[PDB]
Amino acid sequence: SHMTAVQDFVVDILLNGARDWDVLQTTCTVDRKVYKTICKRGNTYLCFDDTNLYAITGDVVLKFATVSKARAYLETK
Repeated sequence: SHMTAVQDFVVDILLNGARDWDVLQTTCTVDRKVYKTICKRGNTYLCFDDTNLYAITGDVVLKFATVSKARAYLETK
């Protein structure tokens, strides 16, 4: 598994559409790394890598321990 949980999560924004977030296909740059956003709400950009998700709040990378964490983030701030 890898493109399993991450995948299925990402399309819930990508085709199916988020919560109150804009559905943005851009990639963000933080931590001297680039992360792929799915969706933007305000100053926040929810992004994923090979492993898990991160919220980038402006310049603030916030690694989730899961993919499903970012789903419950999308309804919570």
